[PDB]
Amino acid sequence: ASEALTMIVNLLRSQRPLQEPTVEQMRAGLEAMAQMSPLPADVELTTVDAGGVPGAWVRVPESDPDRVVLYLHGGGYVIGSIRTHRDLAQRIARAARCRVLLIDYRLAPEHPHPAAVEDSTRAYRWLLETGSDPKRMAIAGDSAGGGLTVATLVALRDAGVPLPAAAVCLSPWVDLEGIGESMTTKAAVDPMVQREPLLRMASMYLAGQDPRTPLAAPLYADLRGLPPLLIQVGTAETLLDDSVRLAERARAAGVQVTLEPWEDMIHVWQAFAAMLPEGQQAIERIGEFLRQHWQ
Repeated sequence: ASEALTMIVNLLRSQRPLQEPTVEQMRAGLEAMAQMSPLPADVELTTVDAGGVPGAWVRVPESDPDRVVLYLHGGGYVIGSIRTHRDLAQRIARAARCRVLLIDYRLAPEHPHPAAVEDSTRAYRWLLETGSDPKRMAIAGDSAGGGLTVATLVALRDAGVPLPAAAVCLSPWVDLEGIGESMTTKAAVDPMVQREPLLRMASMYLAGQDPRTPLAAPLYADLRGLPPLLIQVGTAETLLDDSVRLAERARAAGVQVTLEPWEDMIHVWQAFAAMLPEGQQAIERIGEFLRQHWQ
């Protein structure tokens, strides 16, 4: 990997964003980190009420206005915001030449599961109601947002809602128990995600519900009929086996899956695309994948 990876690893080993002592310190910590990657002047941000869920349209000069990614941010279902993920949203908008709807879905512990999935499905139905066409849509998300992407597709399918052209999962979190082999074997090389913080956030999200609740932990969901899925994951991730197990389950359910393991990459390395070449390379791949499925 690029020497830039060492700089990102050094930042994450010091900032330890998922290890802050309170939820508000975790939220403020991630907002502080996001303020480092500042928004290009050509990004247009429009706040919107997306059918009862706060959102922001993210548009760049070459955004095809009829193509839309519903973007579901990461942060363990507990942290993250429009502010933390607007840079990743504009980079995807730029690579996919589309608009991105970034939603402020309800967060735990204040709003436990299934609030996040109610909000993501509501935003998708709102896009249809306001004239977006599924054949020009996609759902994408990182980490918890990658799990929420799969859960959103399952919930939409089960409600007879037409599914989008494709979906994208960046280092998805789909096993809320952390029982993947990589949760042990990659613990030493993962500078961001470990089992204890994972379980802390799963507890807040589940509020005593079965950790194998299918819309909370889509490793246990029925994935039949989902649209083509790109899963990007780093091999230096405790969550590597979340992506491997999701790919296995989705392919067993007849889903078109592209599993892309990026050698030595860390959790949601795409977020560091300003400084990390593999981050921008991976976002270009997201854009290529989406444009291919919108052809």
